[PDB]
Parts: sequence; structure tokens; C-alpha cells
Amino acid sequence: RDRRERRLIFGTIASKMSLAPEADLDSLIIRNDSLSGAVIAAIMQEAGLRAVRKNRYVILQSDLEEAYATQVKTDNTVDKFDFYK
Amino acid sequence: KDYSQILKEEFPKIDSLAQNDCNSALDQLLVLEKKTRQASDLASSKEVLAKIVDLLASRNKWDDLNEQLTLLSKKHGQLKLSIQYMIQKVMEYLKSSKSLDLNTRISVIETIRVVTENKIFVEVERARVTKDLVEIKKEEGKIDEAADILCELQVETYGSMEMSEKIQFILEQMELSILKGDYSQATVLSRKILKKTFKNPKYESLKLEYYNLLVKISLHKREYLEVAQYLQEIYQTDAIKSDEAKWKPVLSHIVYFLVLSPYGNLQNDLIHKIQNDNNLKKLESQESLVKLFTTNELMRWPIVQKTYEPVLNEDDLAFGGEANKHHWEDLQKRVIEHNLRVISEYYSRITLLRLNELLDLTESQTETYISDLVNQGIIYAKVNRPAKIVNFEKPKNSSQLLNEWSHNVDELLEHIETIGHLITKEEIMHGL
Amino acid sequence: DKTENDIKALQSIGQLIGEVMKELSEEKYIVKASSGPRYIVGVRNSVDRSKLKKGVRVTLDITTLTIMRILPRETDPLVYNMTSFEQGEITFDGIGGLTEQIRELREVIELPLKNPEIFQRVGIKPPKGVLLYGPPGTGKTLLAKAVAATIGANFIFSPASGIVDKYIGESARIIREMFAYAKEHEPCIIFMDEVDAIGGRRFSEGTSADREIQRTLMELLTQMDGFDNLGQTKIIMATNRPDTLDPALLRPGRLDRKVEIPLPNEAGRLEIFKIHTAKVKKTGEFDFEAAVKMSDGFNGADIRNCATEAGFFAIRDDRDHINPDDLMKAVRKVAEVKKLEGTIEYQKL
Amino acid sequence: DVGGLDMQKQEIREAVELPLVQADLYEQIGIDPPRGVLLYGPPGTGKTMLVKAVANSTKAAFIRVNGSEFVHKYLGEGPRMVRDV
Amino acid sequence: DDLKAQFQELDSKKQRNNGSKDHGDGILLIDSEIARTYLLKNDLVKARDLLDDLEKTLDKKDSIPLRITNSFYSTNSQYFKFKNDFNSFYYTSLLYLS
Repeated sequence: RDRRERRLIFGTIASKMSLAPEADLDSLIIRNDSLSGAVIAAIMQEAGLRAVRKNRYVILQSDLEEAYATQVKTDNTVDKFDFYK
Repeated sequence: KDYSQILKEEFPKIDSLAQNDCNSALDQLLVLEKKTRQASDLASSKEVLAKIVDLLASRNKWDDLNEQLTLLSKKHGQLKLSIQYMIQKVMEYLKSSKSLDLNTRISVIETIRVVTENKIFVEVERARVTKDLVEIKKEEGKIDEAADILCELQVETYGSMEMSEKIQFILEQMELSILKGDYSQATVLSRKILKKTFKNPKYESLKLEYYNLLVKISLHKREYLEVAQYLQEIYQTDAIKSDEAKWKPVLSHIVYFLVLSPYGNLQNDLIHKIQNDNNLKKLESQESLVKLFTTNELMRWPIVQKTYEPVLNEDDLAFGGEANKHHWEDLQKRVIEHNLRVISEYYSRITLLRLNELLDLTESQTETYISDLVNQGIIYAKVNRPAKIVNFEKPKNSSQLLNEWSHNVDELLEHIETIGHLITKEEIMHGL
Repeated sequence: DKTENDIKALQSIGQLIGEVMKELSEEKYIVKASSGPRYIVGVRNSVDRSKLKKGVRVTLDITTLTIMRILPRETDPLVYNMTSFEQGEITFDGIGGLTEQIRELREVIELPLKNPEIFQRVGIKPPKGVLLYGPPGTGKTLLAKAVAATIGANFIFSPASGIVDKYIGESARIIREMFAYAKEHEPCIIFMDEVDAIGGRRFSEGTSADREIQRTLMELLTQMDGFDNLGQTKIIMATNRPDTLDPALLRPGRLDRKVEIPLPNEAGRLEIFKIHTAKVKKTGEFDFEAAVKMSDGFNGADIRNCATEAGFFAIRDDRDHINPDDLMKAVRKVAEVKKLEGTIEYQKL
Repeated sequence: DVGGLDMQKQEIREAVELPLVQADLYEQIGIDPPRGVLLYGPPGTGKTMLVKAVANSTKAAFIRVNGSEFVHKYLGEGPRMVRDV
Repeated sequence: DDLKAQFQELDSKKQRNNGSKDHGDGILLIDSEIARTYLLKNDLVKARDLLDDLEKTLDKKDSIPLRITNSFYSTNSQYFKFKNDFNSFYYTSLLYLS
């Protein structure tokens, strides 16, 4: 997808979620590379799961960037091809 | 252990201002942290960490005290749940000091990030902290600033905690929403807490708010169908905590609401009511008017409408009163509706000259209320202008006339069957 | 009384058992026999017609072929595949050193079961499946046994190669037999111990007669996908190399949380040496910090090997207490053998 | 509850919800509506809640049969279970 | 207050249906006369309160002949006399005359 088809999924899931008014979802949309629908669903869930151990209720902006690096990597440590020849 | 020697640790810093108290709190922060962490629920004494509050209270401004709570909030604080017991300590010196700190108390609440930002919600404290700030805004004359603060607090609802006290917090915004000038905001709040507390028994202090806020929203709406509904629910069921002397006149306004409303299903329920006939005469006077709905001739109604108005222009326990014109604005419109329903169910056709004398109106005012009831699907009447009559007989097809004739044939067989069995039943007296 | 009950028992005959299929008339129903034919059967006046509806397993007769007794729903009960035979052995005190990764299990198990209302107000959905990966010997198997000795709810042991039994479409029906208890008992968790099998790929080379296995792979793609009620049953899955498993199964929607179980570091192993040596008798003077540096790329289980070899070294010298010198000989004995690889797992994320 | 698929969901409603309402649109225009529908793409992206959203908006008969459940322990039961669907 | 209902009058004997005619043990008769006591002295508020349990008990537990109705319609005879409703007053005195 692109920054168009993806932002409709983030704004739709965030309706049922609880976030902060200062949280910006467009920051991670630019950094999205080769993602899908199931990956986006795991980002919003993990952001709310880590808020319990952090003594938080609504999802902040810092928790979105920390939980994003988990599901973005597509194989093991290598992403796809990583970078090298 | 070391927690019982805290009194003898620092001798001189008690009698002086003790500018080093900020350093003594940081030394005990790292030592007691490793001995607890997240393992033990309660290990270190909460008074040791909260001692910094009692050191500087009336001898220093509250600006420096808020800075200490900011560092403890960003750091661990010797425990993860220690913040729960620290804010409980904050609620002591607030009501015991006051004096010139009331103006600076506003800055103390806004400085704390726990009451502002959302947390794991172990507090059951900040809910009262938010209410204290709103009570200050209401005393300053700001209706909008008071309703907007509690609006965001009710978005996050705690899991259990307070039960009867949480109901008052939900109903608090409904009282301040009408003062803001919009009664539609409190409608959403009435669709949540009411359903959860419907099956749960309510105490005395619980039903005091429902006696007002439920009928206060519909008061500005001028819709009497919802006024006589929620009011009779609390009135009829239980309501034994109040005095029986003031409980009886409450019903006097209930019957008065049925006249201003488009009839209802609660009219026949109050006719058989035991307390409605006896006791206060105003209860029976309005009850006697209920049986006059079918017999209404309109003749004696404006005589009483212009003379006796016990529940009409004088309200005490329900509306409290507004104006003589406001209570009589919709009153005259309903009395016309009571007469038109009788004529439609009695007179098949009547001349306009006689219909105007029975309605005590002109030609323009007569057709105004009649034509409005036709569009509502209540009374269907064909007005004949050339004949100057109004035909109230609704047309029926050939199948409808033959259907009612079939019910009579089956009814005649019931009387033939009934009398047939009465010959044997009455044979005892005849054959005696 | 034992002899008189034998003669009274021989008077009774066998009674078939089948599930109610559909309803034709009030007293006339249809029940499928256990052998696979379907016969139209009758009922009696001694049973309630409300419980005779479709899906209810009833008792038939081998002669008259009529519904007789109503029985609760039980689909192939297996004591080895269902009952855990719980005997307390390992607890959270033996899995120590994983504390950083232990809170990951309690977050998806203890948190949603104790207070499910937290996930509802936040809006997040409770994690369904859980993935356990990493090299063997890190205590991954002990993570499932530590929960069974603590909570006590209904748990299910599911071996990978025990459900592969093949007659006709057998491997596909066994998976549906497990989820039958999920809707009955809500606080249930399905354990998976060392399963690389049912999560395979194998699309078409010619299939090598995988016909029942490919459907078994799809069974995990149905119960955790479709409209069946979920969220009350947690799926704990353990595997060695996730690259062998189907990448579609590892994606979100089935396994929500991937729990990393790496090799315990010097700080993690420090508490592990005292676990394996807790019940082992030794001298008064002991130092476990020596074996910390001696451990090169070991795991939590390999220290038990170090404690086991230390006992046999004292048998030849007639010593009931293991000396610290015999410990360092056994700790390096694992580092002398080697040939276990263990550094080839790149799936840490 | 699912955004960004409006481009894909528009073609689904034409091949599913449209022929179930007005069947004369395909006769007058003369286009044969597809009887079968296959959904491609990497597993875990589409499908899933899409079929549930279409079945809920249609409010009609819906039959969901798993692809691995057709096979039964009995031999000749396989072809009979397919016919009954 | 010395007798009331089922205190001194109930020991070894079952219910004779109160004080209807001649023999009996006072249960509903004393409670009916207390309402009649306050009927000719105090207001009618306390009198009707005691008549509510009498109407529900008469319609629940009764027999073939008419006995309790004599003492029941006796209090209602003077209860509706002071009221403004003469339609229900005739129906009460009609059954009491029977």
C-alpha cells in the first residue's frame, strides 16, 4: 500500500481505541515500508498492552514508535534483503 | 528496622527551614528502591517518602512541593504503587490550610500530571481533585469552564472502586450541563448510568438526583410524556425514605401532567390508586377530572380554568412554577383536544354554528386544531363547507361491514349457547 | 450385593449414542448413528423436548431405534490429551532469571482472565495465540508446567505427533475435538509442547500423501479465524525454528504475541545456578560467580547437566557433598563437549 | 470497521450484493454476473471481516463451510456433504 | 392491645374465622373495629389503611356462606356514609342487608 490506503486503517482502528490528543499517527505512516493489514492491527494492540506495565491508560505517541519496530521486520533480523551485496 | 529510627535521624533540621530536605529525600530514594522494586506490594513505609510533604507545608509555597512530586512521577518512587499513597497524603493539608492558598490551589492541580494524564487508574483520588477545581470555577461565575472539566473526566470510568459515590460523579455533569444552557448534553449521560443502576437498588441519597435531573431535562423540552414517566417510577416504587406528609402532594403534579400530555397508558393506573382518592382533596379533584375526559362538554372547564388553579399556575414539588401564561399556553390546546375526541366518538356530523359554540372559538380557530389532529393520525373527520357541517364518520369498505356482521353472528351463538345451559342450571329452582 | 447386581446388569442390553440432527415433527426426530448411517428415531414422554433440539447428543436403542437418555456433550474424551495429571514440581522459583520474559506470559494469561474489563475500556483485543521460540534448553517447556502448578484451571496437553493418527480424515477431526471443551469451560488454555509439525507449509510437490495433514494445517486457520467465540481460550504455542513453520500462521490474527526466550545472560544465569543446586548438598563455602564466566553460550537447562556431572565426580572420591572444585570441572565439561551449535538461531526479534 | 478497501469492496458488492437485489440489471445490460468468487493475496491481509461485513449488510441466507471440514471419517460421506451445501 | 390477633386467642384451637357470628377468636375483627374506632373519632386515613388487608384476605380465604362479610361490610357501612359517593354506598349496604 501507500500513505493513502494505510491512513484509512489507522484512523478507523483508533476510533475504538483510546489515544492521546498529542499523538500523531502520520509520523509512522511515512516510515511504513512493505506492511499489511494484520501488521497494523498488531501495532494498535501492542501499544495498549505495554500501557498496562507503564501505568498508562490511553496510548501515547512514544508507545507507537516503540511497538512499531517489532512487526515491521519481515523475516528474522534481516527484514527482507537488509542492505548489502 | 531503619524505619523506626527516622525520628532521631536529623535533629537540627526540624527547628530550621532545612534547605537540605530535598537532598535527604533523594538519598532515601535510591536506597529504598532496590529493597522493593516491583516485587513486594507493600514494603517501604509510605510516611518516609511522604515526610517531605510534612516538612514544608505552611513555611513554604506549594510551587516547590509540586516540583518534588514531578521528580517522583518521572522516576520510580521506590514503588510502582507508591503514587497511590502519595496523592492520598496530598488530600490532607488542602482542606486544613486554605487561607491565602485557595488562589494558588488552582495551579497545584494543573501542575500535577497524574490528575491530567491517564494512568493505570489505581488512584480513586484524582476524581475528587477534579471536583475541587470545578467548585472553584462555579464560585467565580464561569459556567462553561466548570462543565468542560468534568466532561473529560467521565470519559474514563474506573472499574469498580466507589459504587454509590461514582453515581454522583456521573450525575454531576448532568446538573452543570443545563446551567451551561444546553440540555441535550446530559441526555447521553442518562442512557448509560441509568441502565446499569436499573436493576440495582438505590439508597436515599441516590434517588434524590433522579427526582430532579430526570424531570429537569424534559422541563425545557416541554414534553410531558417523559416527565410523568421517570417521576412515577421513583414515586411509586419504594420512596419510603422521605416523609409521608410531603410524599402525598407529589402525586398532585403527576395527574396534572397527564392532561398536558397526549393522554397515555398511566391514566387508568391512577384511577384505581388507593392514595389518590383519599387524603389530599387536590388528589381527588384532579382524579375526578380524569373521568371527565369522555364526558367533557367544555361548558364548565373555562369557569374552573379561570377560577380554581391549585396545580395549574402554582407548582411546588415538581416544576416549582414558571409563569401564569406558560402553564396555560399548552393547557388550552389540550382542553380543545379533549372535546374533539368526544365529538369524533359521539357526533357523526355537526354544524359549524353549533361546533363553534361547543368549542367557544371562531371559524378560523375551529378548523386549526381539527386539521392538525388529522395529520397526526388520531381523528379523521370530513369537513363539509357548503353544508357547514363536519362529518366524523370514517368510511368503511364492504368487507369491513360484513366482518363486523360476522362477529355478531358468532356473538348470537354465544347467547344461544349460554341460555341453553341455563335451563339445566336454573332447573333446581324451577324443579324444587 | 455384588452377585445380585451382576444378574440385574445382564438383563440390560446395549444402547446406541448419537447426536440429534434435525426435527421433522414434535415427537419425530432424526439422529445420526455413531457408525455414520442416519436413522429416523422416536422419543418418549419421560424426557424434556427442549433438550431434544439439534446438536444434543442423546442415547438410542440397538433394537427399537428411539431416543432414550440425554447425555452431555463429550467428543472423544482422552485422559492423555486432556487431563494434565498435575503433580507440583517446578514453580516460578525454578524458572528464575527469565523474569524479564515471565511478565510477557502473565500479561496474556493472568491479566485478561483476572480483569477482562481493562481491555474493553482501552479498546484493544485480548491476545489469542502466543508464540514461544528460541533454542532448546532455555526453559521454554518449563513455562507451561509452571502455570499448571499455580492457577489450576483446565489445561490441555497437545503433542504434535500424537494427533497425526491417520485412518480416514482422522487428523482433521482431532483438532475440532479439542475446541469442544473451549466453549464448555471458558477459563481454558491449550498448551503446545515442541510442535513444528501442524504449522508446516507443504503446498504441492505431489503432496506425498499429506491429505489429512494439509487439512490439519487449515484447522488452525479456521477456529482462530472464523466467527467462533474466542478470547476466553489462550493458545500457547512452542516451536524451535519459526522459519520451518508456515509464515502465514506466524502473522497476526492467529498468534498475536511472539515471546522471545533468548539464552540467559550472565545476570540471568546467576540466579539459575542456585536453582539447580538448591536441593543438591554441598559444602559451606561456595561461589557461583566462578561458573558465570566459565559459561559460554549455555542455557538454563545445561546448568542442570553441570549439577548432574558434579555428583558423579564425588562418587569415586567418596564425598556426599560436592566440593567447589568438582563444580568447575563439571561446568567446563559441557564447554569441552560442545558440538551443540546454538548460535545459528537468527529469529530473535 | 475496515477502511482502504473501498476500491476492492466496491467490486465485491457488484458481484455479490447487486445480483441478489436486482436480477434484471444483468439481463437488460447483457453481462453474465460471476457465479464464483476467488480472493487472492497474501494470507492475513484481506478476506476475514470482509465477508462478515457483506453478509451483515445483505441480511439474507449465508452459509460458511470450512474447506477442510468437507472430509468425513466415513468414505461416501464426502460427496454427500458437498451436495447438501 | 390486650388481644390483637393470634396472641391470647390462639393456643390449642384452629381458626374459626374471627368474630363473624357468635363463636370465634378475634383476628380480623379487632383490626376492623380499630378502623371503625378511628372512623367516628379521627379522620378516615387510618381507617382505610386497616381495610386494605381485609379486602385482600376476604377475596383470598373465604368459604361458601357469608360470615366475615357481615363484619367487613359493617365498617364500610359507616365508612362510605360520610363520603360523597352514593353509588358505592348502595352496593355496600345491599350486600350487608343480605
